[PDB]
Amino acid sequence: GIFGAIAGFIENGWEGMVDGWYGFRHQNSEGIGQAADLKSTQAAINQINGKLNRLIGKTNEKFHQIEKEFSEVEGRIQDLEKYVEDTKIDLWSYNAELLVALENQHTIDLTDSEMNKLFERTKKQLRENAEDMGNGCFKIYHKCDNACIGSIRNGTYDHDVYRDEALNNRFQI
Amino acid sequence: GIFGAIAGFIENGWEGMVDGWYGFRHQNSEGIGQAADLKSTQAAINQINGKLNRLIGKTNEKFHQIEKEFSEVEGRIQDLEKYVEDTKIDLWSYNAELLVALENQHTIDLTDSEMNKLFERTKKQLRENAEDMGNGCFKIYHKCDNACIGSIRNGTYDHDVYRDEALNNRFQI
Amino acid sequence: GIFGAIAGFIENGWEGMVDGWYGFRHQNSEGIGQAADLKSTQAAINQINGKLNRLIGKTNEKFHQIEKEFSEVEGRIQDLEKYVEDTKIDLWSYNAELLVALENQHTIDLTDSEMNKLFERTKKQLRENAEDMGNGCFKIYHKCDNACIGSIRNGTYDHDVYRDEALNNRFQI
Amino acid sequence: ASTATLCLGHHAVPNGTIVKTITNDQIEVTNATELVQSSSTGGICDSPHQILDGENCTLIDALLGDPQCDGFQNKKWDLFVERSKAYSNCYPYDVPDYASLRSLVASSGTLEFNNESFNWTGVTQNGTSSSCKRRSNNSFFSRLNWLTHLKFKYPALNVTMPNNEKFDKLYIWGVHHPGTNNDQISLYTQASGRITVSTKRSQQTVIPNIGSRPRVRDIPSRISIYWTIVKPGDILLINSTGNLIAPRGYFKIRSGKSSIMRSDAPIGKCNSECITPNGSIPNDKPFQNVNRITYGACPRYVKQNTLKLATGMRNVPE
Amino acid sequence: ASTATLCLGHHAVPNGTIVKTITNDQIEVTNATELVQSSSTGGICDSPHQILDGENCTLIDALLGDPQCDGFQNKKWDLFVERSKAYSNCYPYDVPDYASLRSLVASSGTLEFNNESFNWTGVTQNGTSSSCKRRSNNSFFSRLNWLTHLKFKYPALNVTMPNNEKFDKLYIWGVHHPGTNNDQISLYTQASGRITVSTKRSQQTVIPNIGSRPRVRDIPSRISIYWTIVKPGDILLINSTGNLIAPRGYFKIRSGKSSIMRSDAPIGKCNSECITPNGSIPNDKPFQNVNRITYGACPRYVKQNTLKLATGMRNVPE
Amino acid sequence: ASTATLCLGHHAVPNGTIVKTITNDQIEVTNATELVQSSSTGGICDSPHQILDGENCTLIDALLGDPQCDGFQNKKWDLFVERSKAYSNCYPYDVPDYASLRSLVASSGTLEFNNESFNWTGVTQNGTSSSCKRRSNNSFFSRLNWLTHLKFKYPALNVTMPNNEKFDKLYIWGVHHPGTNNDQISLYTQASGRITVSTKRSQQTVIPNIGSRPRVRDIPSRISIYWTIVKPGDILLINSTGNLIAPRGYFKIRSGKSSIMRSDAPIGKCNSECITPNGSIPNDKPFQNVNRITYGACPRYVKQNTLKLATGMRNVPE
Ligand SMILES: *[C@@H]1O[C@H](CO)[C@@H](O[C@@H]2O[C@H](CO)[C@@H](O[C@@H]3O[C@H](CO)[C@@H](O)[C@H](O)[C@@H]3O)[C@H](O)[C@H]2NC(C)=O)[C@H](O)[C@H]1NC(C)=O
Ligand SMILES: *[C@@H]1O[C@H](CO)[C@@H](O[C@@H]2O[C@H](CO)[C@@H](O[C@@H]3O[C@H](CO)[C@@H](O)[C@H](O)[C@@H]3O)[C@H](O)[C@H]2NC(C)=O)[C@H](O)[C@H]1NC(C)=O
Ligand SMILES: *[C@@H]1O[C@H](CO)[C@@H](O[C@@H]2O[C@H](CO)[C@@H](O[C@@H]3O[C@H](CO)[C@@H](O)[C@H](O)[C@@H]3O)[C@H](O)[C@H]2NC(C)=O)[C@H](O)[C@H]1NC(C)=O
Ligand SMILES: *[C@@H]1O[C@H](CO)[C@@H](O[C@@H]2O[C@H](CO)[C@@H](O)[C@H](O)[C@H]2NC(C)=O)[C@H](O)[C@H]1NC(C)=O
Ligand SMILES: *[C@@H]1O[C@H](CO)[C@@H](O[C@@H]2O[C@H](CO)[C@@H](O)[C@H](O)[C@H]2NC(C)=O)[C@H](O)[C@H]1NC(C)=O
Ligand SMILES: *[C@@H]1O[C@H](CO)[C@@H](O[C@@H]2O[C@H](CO)[C@@H](O)[C@H](O)[C@H]2NC(C)=O)[C@H](O)[C@H]1NC(C)=O
Ligand SMILES: *[C@@H]1O[C@H](CO)[C@@H](O[C@@H]2O[C@H](CO)[C@@H](O)[C@H](O)[C@H]2NC(C)=O)[C@H](O)[C@H]1NC(C)=O
Ligand SMILES: *[C@@H]1O[C@H](CO)[C@@H](O[C@@H]2O[C@H](CO)[C@@H](O)[C@H](O)[C@H]2NC(C)=O)[C@H](O)[C@H]1NC(C)=O
Ligand SMILES: *[C@@H]1O[C@H](CO)[C@@H](O[C@@H]2O[C@H](CO)[C@@H](O)[C@H](O)[C@H]2NC(C)=O)[C@H](O)[C@H]1NC(C)=O
Ligand SMILES: *[C@@H]1O[C@H](CO)[C@@H](O[C@@H]2O[C@H](CO)[C@@H](O)[C@H](O)[C@H]2NC(C)=O)[C@H](O)[C@H]1NC(C)=O
Ligand SMILES: *[C@@H]1O[C@H](CO)[C@@H](O[C@@H]2O[C@H](CO)[C@@H](O)[C@H](O)[C@H]2NC(C)=O)[C@H](O)[C@H]1NC(C)=O
Ligand SMILES: *[C@@H]1O[C@H](CO)[C@@H](O[C@@H]2O[C@H](CO)[C@@H](O)[C@H](O)[C@H]2NC(C)=O)[C@H](O)[C@H]1NC(C)=O
Ligand SMILES: *[C@@H]1O[C@H](CO)[C@@H](O)[C@H](O)[C@H]1NC(C)=O
Ligand SMILES: *[C@@H]1O[C@H](CO)[C@@H](O)[C@H](O)[C@H]1NC(C)=O
Ligand SMILES: *[C@@H]1O[C@H](CO)[C@@H](O)[C@H](O)[C@H]1NC(C)=O
Ligand SMILES: *[C@@H]1O[C@H](CO)[C@@H](O)[C@H](O)[C@H]1NC(C)=O
Ligand SMILES: *[C@@H]1O[C@H](CO)[C@@H](O)[C@H](O)[C@H]1NC(C)=O
Ligand SMILES: *[C@@H]1O[C@H](CO)[C@@H](O)[C@H](O)[C@H]1NC(C)=O
Ligand SMILES: *[C@@H]1O[C@H](CO)[C@@H](O)[C@H](O)[C@H]1NC(C)=O
Ligand SMILES: *[C@@H]1O[C@H](CO)[C@@H](O)[C@H](O)[C@H]1NC(C)=O
Ligand SMILES: *[C@@H]1O[C@H](CO)[C@@H](O)[C@H](O)[C@H]1NC(C)=O
Ligand SMILES: *[C@@H]1O[C@H](CO)[C@@H](O)[C@H](O)[C@H]1NC(C)=O
Ligand SMILES: *[C@@H]1O[C@H](CO)[C@@H](O)[C@H](O)[C@H]1NC(C)=O
Ligand SMILES: *[C@@H]1O[C@H](CO)[C@@H](O)[C@H](O)[C@H]1NC(C)=O
Repeated sequence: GIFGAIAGFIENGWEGMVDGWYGFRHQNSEGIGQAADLKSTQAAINQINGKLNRLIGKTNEKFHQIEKEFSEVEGRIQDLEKYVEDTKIDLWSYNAELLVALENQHTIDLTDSEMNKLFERTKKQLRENAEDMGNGCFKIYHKCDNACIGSIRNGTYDHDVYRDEALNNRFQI
Repeated sequence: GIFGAIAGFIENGWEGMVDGWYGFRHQNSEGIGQAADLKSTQAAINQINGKLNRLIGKTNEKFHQIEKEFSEVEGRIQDLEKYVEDTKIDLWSYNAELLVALENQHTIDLTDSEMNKLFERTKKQLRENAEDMGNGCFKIYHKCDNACIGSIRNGTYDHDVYRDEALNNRFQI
Repeated sequence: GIFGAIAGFIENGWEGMVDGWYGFRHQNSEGIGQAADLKSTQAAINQINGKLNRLIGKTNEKFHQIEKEFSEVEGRIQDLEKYVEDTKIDLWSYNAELLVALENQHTIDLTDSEMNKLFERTKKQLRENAEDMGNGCFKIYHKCDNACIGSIRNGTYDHDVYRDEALNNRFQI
Repeated sequence: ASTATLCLGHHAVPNGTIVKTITNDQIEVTNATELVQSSSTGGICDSPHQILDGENCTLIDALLGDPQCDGFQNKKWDLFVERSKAYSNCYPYDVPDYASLRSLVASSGTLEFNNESFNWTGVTQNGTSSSCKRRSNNSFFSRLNWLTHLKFKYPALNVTMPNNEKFDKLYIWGVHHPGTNNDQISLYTQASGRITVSTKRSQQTVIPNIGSRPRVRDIPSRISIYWTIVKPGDILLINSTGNLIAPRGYFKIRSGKSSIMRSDAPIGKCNSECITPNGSIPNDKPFQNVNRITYGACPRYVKQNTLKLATGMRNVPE
Repeated sequence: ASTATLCLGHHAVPNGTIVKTITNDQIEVTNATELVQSSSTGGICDSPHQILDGENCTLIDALLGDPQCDGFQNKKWDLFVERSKAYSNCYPYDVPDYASLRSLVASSGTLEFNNESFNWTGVTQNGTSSSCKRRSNNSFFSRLNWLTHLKFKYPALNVTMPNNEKFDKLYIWGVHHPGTNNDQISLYTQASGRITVSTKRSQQTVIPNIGSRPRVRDIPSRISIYWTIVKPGDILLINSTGNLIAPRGYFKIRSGKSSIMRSDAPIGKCNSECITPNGSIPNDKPFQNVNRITYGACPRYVKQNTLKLATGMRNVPE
Repeated sequence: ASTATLCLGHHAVPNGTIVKTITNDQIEVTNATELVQSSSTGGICDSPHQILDGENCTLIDALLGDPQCDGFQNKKWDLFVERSKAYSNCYPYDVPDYASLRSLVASSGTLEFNNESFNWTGVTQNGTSSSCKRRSNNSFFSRLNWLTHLKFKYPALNVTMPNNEKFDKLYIWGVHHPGTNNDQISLYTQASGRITVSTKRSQQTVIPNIGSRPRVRDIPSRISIYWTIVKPGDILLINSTGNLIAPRGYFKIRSGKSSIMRSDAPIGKCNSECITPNGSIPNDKPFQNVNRITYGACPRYVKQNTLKLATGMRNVPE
């Protein structure tokens, strides 16, 4: 990915996560838990469904055309009919090959982007109360019970409440 | 956008900003003001003009071609002429549809990128004298008169001048 | 570039760097040195080689086709043969022009991305022991001998060893 | 000095799929979907298109009136399906520009035939032959009239038929090429003379060529089929001295979505909008590798047999 | 403990535009520009291309010399514009492969005609007819010579004409098909005999077919037009015994950017490089939905009537 | 209070290359590679395709048996190379639909000829002419048989030849057009009569047209070449009364990758898969600007003469 999160500083994915595409794992005094993020998951899904709508279900009506198989040798005219159809098929085959390659590159990039957006979202929430460990994990420098983890997950974590506790633990000798 | 700034952590645009595409709003002891950033605005405009130059003004000279409307039934030869032209039109129609879709996706991504570059530019300027609030706004932890805001806008803000004042306000209990 | 590193906050490239595409320059008490980063260099090269494999070496076998040069005036049938070939050539010429433009835009973006990934990688390594100066350079707030620089270059730098020394130098009045 | 940890991450699956990108010919993602339709159900669906199974008959045989194709009279169709088993079982014939006549009839999509009382005075009508039996009795093409002498005389025919209608008229006629000199004279009492079918806007003249051809169904003679389109306000003028296989009327010409296809797939009572010679195929996918020949709302033919579109992120196992 | 705030942002507008992307069929941006030209001014511009309005004349009628098309003699053109009102007002004629002759003349782009003194000894020249009046007096095609007997005799013509020039010669000639036997003999004193126009590199033989066709402008006869191209060092050999509509010269053949178009749009005194049958259209945009038929520097035809190219960022109101 | 500095960066080069992108027509990168092949080595490589240099002979001349093309008998080829210097040095001839015969023979890729003992009783065989000399003695096309009278008589020929083989037979035959009446009668003792070559599935009748054409190699007469394909179980029926240039056998018809090309480039002992009329070109690149005419595994022709693909990052000097 062009953002370096998926197959990058995120070492690997979570097969135990089945309720979403992106999410949070945490460890605190109350244990170790996992929860999915709905907004980022839905952002990636909607973009991919947008791709499919353009490509799926839309076909073209053709009725009377030219002949494309021949049982007799005719020469000039037949050569042109075969050439026209061969030319057509090669151009459409090229379009199909390029389309899938471009779409797949973009799909991999956009799912990597949603991972990075969630990471950035969370980093800004924590302000000065946490530090990035470099592998997609944050060390939070204050007591973080389950309700406090929940507040980070749905964007209601108030950093001022723990700032004094956190700065003391970060800048201790 | 793939960077999550426009229609992302920037909640909405400014209709009151008419002198540029990107800019700064500030609040200090002297009031509340708005000013446009010229470099980022010009970077996006030049890229879009580059797209237009490739697409606008460049057409193809064709003179004598084949017939494309017929008043009599002729059969085989006419079927091939209609097929050739129908094949041509469908391939060009496909090219036009894909071109606009790709160009528009790229244009939305590149204007989101310029927003993020300006945000990153400004973040690095402020060093340890400011904190990112998460919605594209910085809390600056020192007195910032209009001339000091101006220095940030054209890249001459000297962070060492206010560092002592700023660190004291950031790390106060 | 869409990440603003190359031809962005990195002011210019290094012609003296011949052993890699990306790398590190440093200054410490022992002098000033330069070394290339192998992982980021290899990531960009492999992606570009991937592009070339798709485009190079893969051609199409065509044998008996239509005539494309004529020594006599024939009229209707000849007009169709010229038109078919002219139509074909224009569509392939369009494909070639769009392919190179798209590939080159992507190549410039992906090499800018690898520069940004290395910058992000290094920023996270240093944690609270360094500050981003804004031009791709980090001010490291502790004594950094050659072996310590080496540890940063191959991802074994232990930030806890120098944290106390670094925080004292960063937050001194 | 208590702390906590918060790790952000993404999902992964144990059964990923390989896809192609711009920079990688083999990269695994969590899920993908196939864009090339590569399989056919096997049979042609009789809906929603009006299918006409030719069975033992080609389109031209039904047009002319081959006895085994009498059930086809006045039938319409969206798609006419010709079978490889088909064979002509009547008077031997050939069509100059056979392919074009077959095409314009197939595109018209109808065999509606109106009879017109041509004024054939001084000639015998309804000629028959043992090679074209209908109900075990000697007969001929149902839409053609083999003319012969009456009292050992065949006068110069100069007949007229105006198109005072609002539509075009398609006339199918033919020329008889007797296999021997004695046949020419016992049929038309004269040496073979040219025929001339003309209109205000066209002119066709044919010369009967007497001589033996290889026998087919025990017939050394031959018939050559021609056609003429007469537009409103125009007139059909037939000018012959013998060897004329005249028309009994005209066919209506329509413009629409009709066509013809060569196939040996059975017709079934299903519903599918796309038809190939291999049978009907789904058209949910944008491309297909089944057959370049198609009719209806079909995916576009491509040479690749598979193209996976990624519908998920890159897959990174633990 | 005083502070300040600095917010970064982007503009937005009250009147955005919907565009399509890869992932979204409806997304609003601040500004866009149309890429499909969908409207025509209405008229054809007489500049910068040399337009030739055919008015009542087809290209072939001007070529042959139909009296109402005498003003067209020796004219050039970049684009010849045929009108639907056109009609032939001379001797009834037909052209085998009419479409091809029309095409090669249109592509040549000129009607320049050089007269050549053919040696027609033993024959009468300048045949006339009441159906082709010029100045109210009976006349004929200005570029064709209707030959007839002199003293009730028509000898075998074996005439020669060499192309000792540096360019190709286009010869237009025809064959007369009298409507009755009495007309054939009173015109050429003999039974209809074949004509043969030949060169070192080609050979064309035609048989006159006597017989009545539907009358047009009170004429039951017909003329069939043929053409021959004679290259340098080659020779034109005419070998006839009657029914010959001979040439009075040859046409020059050029190679260039000329063509022909069917249209009923008026010609105006404007300047536009792209011409369609609907009229001239601007060519600033890369695509157009006006007409598949075009001449000049034109946008490429597409089936979509609109395609918006985003020229601004995504629009996000407050 | 000691510190250190760590700068991240990228390389640059003193000799960059300009490339195009979506947003920029001129942007410099560190390295690029050319995607359009624009140069030819000059010569055609005799490997890996079987090349057949026509030298002074066209494909048709070798087919018929022009004496200077006897070395070509029964040769195969992947690509037949015709030279502009070529010329016919035998009896003057023309081929209706010359282009089609040339094409189907070129696509077949072989001149293998099997002789068949046609039963020509009552006629003289092996007619000769001074215009077609072989070894300085008067001769004829090696694969055609000029038939003439024996004892001042030419009876009606009704000859048969069945295709009891497993493959198709291509028959090449012709019709003689004597230049004068006296030649027709001294050759065939009768007025010119039509020829008729027929099969169960086809029928071709030709009329000899006596008359003078411009002389070529001192010959006012002409021969017209025709061809017939006889499928298994079918029969060839020749029905003539004179003017017949009969076949001495049949050609085999194959289906494969053979073709023909017009070129004046010399053949060399090199190895290259792509052939153009300009010579062989490398096929490592995906596009080429050399010639639209190609044979073999070739890059696709495009109008651009250069297209640089960036293979490095943007170049930013200090
Ligand atoms: C030209 O020659 C061919 C053969 O060389 C003649 O065609 C043949 O005409 C005879 C009649 O004498 C046919 O013989 C009959 O054939 C059937 C087989 O279907 C057989 O069962 C009968 O008992 C009888 O022998 C022969 O089949 C037929 N073959 C053809 C037409 O291919 C032809 O008649 C000659 N032309 C002229 C004008 O004489
Ligand atoms: C073959 O039959 C057709 C008609 O069945 C004949 O054509 C007709 O020839 C007559 C002359 O006796 C024309 O009659 C005249 O027609 C005009 C109408 O334009 C009318 O005003 C006159 O008073 C007179 O009645 C008739 O129009 C014409 N129609 C055509 C040619 O379509 C034809 O002559 C016959 N052929 C032969 C060789 O006899
Ligand atoms: C129709 O007229 C043409 C010429 O107007 C005749 O063709 C010519 O026939 C004569 C024989 O009397 C040829 O003359 C000879 O020509 C050669 C030149 O190649 C010359 O060296 C001899 O000494 C002699 O003069 C002449 O070349 C030839 N030209 C052609 C055929 O183009 C033709 O014979 C006439 N047709 C009939 C049926 O009479
Ligand atoms: C892989 O992605 C495709 C496309 O989004 C999914 O295919 C859909 O499956 C659902 C059932 O959940 C159907 O409603 C749709 O009609 C299917 N669409 C297509 C194009 O097949 C598919 O379910 C996904 N597969 C997995 C295992 O997640
Ligand atoms: C077309 O019809 C006309 C008239 O019916 C034919 O002309 C007559 O032909 C007979 C027999 O050939 C002659 O004896 C008469 O002298 C002709 N009559 C008239 C009134 O001219 C003519 O032959 C027919 N044409 C063809 C090609 O069959
Ligand atoms: C559909 O039928 C066509 C035949 O009309 C098949 O395409 C041919 O496959 C046969 C072998 O079965 C080959 O002999 C031909 O050369 C093929 N022709 C082409 C153009 O590929 C096709 O394979 C059938 N497809 C399916 C899915 O059954
Ligand atoms: C929307 O963007 C287009 C393209 O940049 C602008 O169109 C140009 O308008 C200017 C006038 O300011 C002209 O000089 C150009 O010739 C126009 N080009 C095209 C292609 O139309 C347009 O002005 C923009 N619209 C708004 C409202 O900002
Ligand atoms: C071509 O021209 C030649 C000579 O002018 C014609 O041959 C003469 O024809 C007349 C009338 O038919 C005969 O009586 C003479 O016997 C022929 N003369 C010579 C010198 O042979 C010939 O008929 C013309 N061909 C055509 C098709 O009109
Ligand atoms: C330009 O003229 C063409 C006719 O040549 C128009 O295209 C036709 O529109 C008519 C109705 O006005 C239909 O009957 C035809 O079936 C249409 N043909 C095609 C190919 O679309 C066209 O609409 C005109 N365009 C404009 C902008 O006036
Ligand atoms: C520019 O990039 C191209 C493509 O990667 C390099 O071209 C290759 O050069 C090597 C030699 O080092 C050969 O092994 C390859 O066969 C070449 N490929 C092509 C397509 O030319 C090229 O070396 C690079 N140039 C520079 C100066 O670095
Ligand atoms: C085809 O062959 C048949 C028989 O060989 C020819 O018919 C004979 O022709 C001669 C000369 O023309 C006549 O005198 C005889 O009366 C015919 N014999 C029979 C048995 O009918 C016929 O002419 C040939 N056809 C062509 C076009 O050459
Ligand atoms: C290859 O040969 C062709 C000729 O067959 C050249 O293309 C022509 O170039 C000549 C001038 O040398 C022009 O007169 C033609 O009009 C050109 N034709 C086309 C279609 O471009 C071509 O330039 C040659 N290429 C090379 C690389 O030698
Ligand atoms: C976020 O989650 C907490 C539970 O930890 C809940 O109390 C709060 O209402 C949620 N915020 C919402 C719904 O806005
Ligand atoms: C930046 O703006 C200030 C005004 O606040 C001005 O004094 C200074 O010169 C500017 N910097 C430049 C022009 O480089
Ligand atoms: C990183 O480099 C140092 C040298 O500065 C070396 O001692 C260490 O082993 C390296 N790390 C590896 C090889 O993992
Ligand atoms: C088709 O012909 C075969 C024999 O050729 C016959 O058995 C079958 O009944 C025929 N079918 C129809 C519908 O006439
Ligand atoms: C049929 O045409 C002939 C012309 O020969 C005419 O005499 C006769 O009256 C016509 N018959 C009818 C019933 O009109
Ligand atoms: C020919 O048959 C039709 C019906 O098949 C009949 O109406 C007509 O009277 C018949 N003609 C003769 C001359 O028997
Ligand atoms: C064209 O013909 C009409 C009648 O058909 C006539 O009124 C008009 O004047 C003619 N125009 C020219 C230019 O001859
Ligand atoms: C015209 O040709 C004839 C051939 O029949 C010839 O006799 C006569 O002299 C020629 N006339 C001229 C003026 O050359
Ligand atoms: C035929 O007319 C042309 C001019 O129209 C004239 O030069 C020539 O002398 C005329 N011929 C006769 C035989 O009157
Ligand atoms: C080809 O013809 C020329 C003269 O036209 C002759 O010099 C040369 O030897 C001939 N080449 C062959 C291979 O017959
Ligand atoms: C050749 O054909 C004739 C037919 O006229 C026949 O009489 C003769 O026997 C045949 N010759 C041979 C050798 O079969
Ligand atoms: C004709 O020539 C061939 C060989 O060239 C020979 O076998 C045959 O006997 C010859 N025929 C005659 C009648 O001389």
